[PDB]
Amino acid sequence: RLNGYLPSTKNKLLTPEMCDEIRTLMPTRIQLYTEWNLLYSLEQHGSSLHSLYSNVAPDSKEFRRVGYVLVIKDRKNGIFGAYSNEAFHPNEHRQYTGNGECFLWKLDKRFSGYPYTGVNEFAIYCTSEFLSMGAGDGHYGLLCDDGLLHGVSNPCQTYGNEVLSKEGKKFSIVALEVWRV
Amino acid sequence: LTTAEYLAYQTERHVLTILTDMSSYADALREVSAAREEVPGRRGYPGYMYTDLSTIYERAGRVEGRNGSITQIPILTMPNDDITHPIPDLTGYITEGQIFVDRQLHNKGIYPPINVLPSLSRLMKSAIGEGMTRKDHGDVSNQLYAKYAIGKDAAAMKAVVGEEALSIEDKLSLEFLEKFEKTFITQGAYEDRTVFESLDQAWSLLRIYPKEMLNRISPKILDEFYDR
Amino acid sequence: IVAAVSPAGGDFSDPVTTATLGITQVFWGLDKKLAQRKHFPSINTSVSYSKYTNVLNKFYDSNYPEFPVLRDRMKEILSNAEELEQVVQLVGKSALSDSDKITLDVATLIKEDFLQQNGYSTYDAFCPIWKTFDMMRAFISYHDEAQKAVANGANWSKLADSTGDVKHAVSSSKFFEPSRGEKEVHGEFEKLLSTMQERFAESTD
Amino acid sequence: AEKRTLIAVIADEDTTTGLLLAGIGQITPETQEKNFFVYQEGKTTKEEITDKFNHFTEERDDIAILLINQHIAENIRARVDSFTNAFPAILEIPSKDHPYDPEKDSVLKRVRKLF
Amino acid sequence: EQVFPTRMTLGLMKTKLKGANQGYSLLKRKSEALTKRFRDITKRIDD
Repeated sequence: RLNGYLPSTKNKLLTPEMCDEIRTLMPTRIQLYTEWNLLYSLEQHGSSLHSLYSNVAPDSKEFRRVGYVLVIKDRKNGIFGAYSNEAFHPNEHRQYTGNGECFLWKLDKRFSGYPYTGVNEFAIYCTSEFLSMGAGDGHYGLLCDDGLLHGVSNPCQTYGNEVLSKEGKKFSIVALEVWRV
Repeated sequence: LTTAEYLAYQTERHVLTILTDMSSYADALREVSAAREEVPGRRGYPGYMYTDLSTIYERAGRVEGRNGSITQIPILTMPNDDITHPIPDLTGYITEGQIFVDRQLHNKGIYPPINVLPSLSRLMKSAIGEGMTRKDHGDVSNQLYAKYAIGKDAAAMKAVVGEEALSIEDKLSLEFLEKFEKTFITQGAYEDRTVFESLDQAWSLLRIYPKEMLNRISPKILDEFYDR
Repeated sequence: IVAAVSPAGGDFSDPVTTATLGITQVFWGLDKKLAQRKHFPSINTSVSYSKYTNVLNKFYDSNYPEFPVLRDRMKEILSNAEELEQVVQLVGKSALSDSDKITLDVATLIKEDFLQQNGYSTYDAFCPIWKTFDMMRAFISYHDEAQKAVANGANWSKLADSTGDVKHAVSSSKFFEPSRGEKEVHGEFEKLLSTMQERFAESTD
Repeated sequence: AEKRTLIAVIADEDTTTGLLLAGIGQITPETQEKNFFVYQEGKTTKEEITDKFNHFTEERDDIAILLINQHIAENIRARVDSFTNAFPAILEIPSKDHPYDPEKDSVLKRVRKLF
Repeated sequence: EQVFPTRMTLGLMKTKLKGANQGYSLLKRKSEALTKRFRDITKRIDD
């Protein structure tokens, strides 16, 4: 019923109350063991997408049942993100690599969520130029630039989610953290 | 030069003068003294070009009493891309620093095709500062110069030792080099930027590296501006 | 006027060449190496230049908007290939990424197919503007498709085996003699481009 | 370069028996000859050991790792260190009840120098 | 201290000098990296 962190003397990190709140929604057997690990950050790992992908090595042998959490703060302190069960890494265009159990959310001091729906499986995608979440008609549910500078979020059939960013159609990034569980 | 000097030192106007060529001036000068029977000097040029070139250049600089000023940006053209030629040698001797223009960058479509490694300005230290500009100019200049120099050799070694053997520093510098070339230097023919905007873009490029690693930058500036 | 300076031994030490360069707008230098190898058009693409590129865009956009960017991309490709070659010799082509080999082979293909041409075969005597445009599009599209395919993770060695067919196709594209339809040739080139996209897509599987 | 497909051993009786029951040394049906030899301490002459080594190295290139006990390899020390081609692997191991032998390993001997 | 071609061949020799410097530095660094990786192989094979 508690969580821990592993940062290193940087300006901004994530809060324990936020992780306790998010712990509510994710597959069982994952909420049980609770020791979160800071796999990558924007402050003390540069601002390069290639650096992000290199840092997040798909090392699933020790535990293939590991939750991957991406938390992003928009231009005006609007926090949100998504939960993924597979490590991010560019792939061949064949298929979206993703289990039909991921979800999005808009967090605040006011949690929300949008669990995956069986309508389709779209835009669980990963490539050297972008990393976007569920999509369909209209742009992707979530999007981060190759340069980690601007992003896009819109409703999608894969999640039926609302618009997450404070600047809905497009916005800019100010700080990003990634967590492994 | 005479009209510019009149304006500057009898109307107190900060004036800037350009010439756009001096090699053709050197040709016109060799032509004279051949009408006269003065034997040719080094490379066929008249020997005494030093005196007259000094006369051309050294009518510059601020003055004690008058509030006016003046500045010069002569443009040379090395014949076969060698600094050993007398004209560039003398010009460097008389003037402060130089600005280069690489052929390779121009081939790659970089505009303005300027290479910064050989460039230099000796009076920078009196140019930047507080009030006259922001406080972080002198540090970002050195940081960017050092990182560009590192990135060039990192790109050189990439082909010989693969990419994985390269340190994390090497990969970051390799990415930064390309980003810098394609965005910062690359400027549209009609894109006008203030110094503040250029500083902001330089900060954006610097944000590639982790905050700690930017050793050459003072901790104060890092704390003040690295945010966001 | 189209002057024709004559080499005076040294490449450019002679003063006549210096004076001509001081005024002449377009210059088409000479390359010793290509001449030694019977690559008859020996224009050195490292020193030659032309200052009418800036103005010709006004005519280009009216008929062919893509010449400027495509030409710049080709020149960048050639410059990158030559600079890489500068160092590859001192060591050897062993520690090279897939993109490096792609760039090297594309540069070789362009240099041996695009640039080279003999002014004696009927299909090669005169190359119209449109044909040059289409054949240029073919090469650059091929290169960018290969780069995109490898970037997303793949071994170019395996891919090259499948690509050999389309590589031969683009290498032989020049043999389409002009003066047949002047527009049917464009349709043929478009069909070739579409089939190249299809073949890469299916083989990329 | 996968012509060397087998593994030879020049070791004592018990080690060879354990090796065979595990099974790497194959009685070559193609040659009807075994590339594995059971060493008899004091009975097998050094000439026979050198002959089998020469077979496995030059003639029977079907062997990749030419294993031998450190004590046994000591008797052929000159032969052991005379052949320094890395394409065929040569590994030295302690003999029965013989502890680890650092000086008996030519590769390790060379490692200690120029270090 | 060589065969002496005196026919305005300066550029060729300067190019040779630059190539020599580049190759020297590159091979120096390659040797550094290879020795660094050689040390660990030695240690691990010993153990």
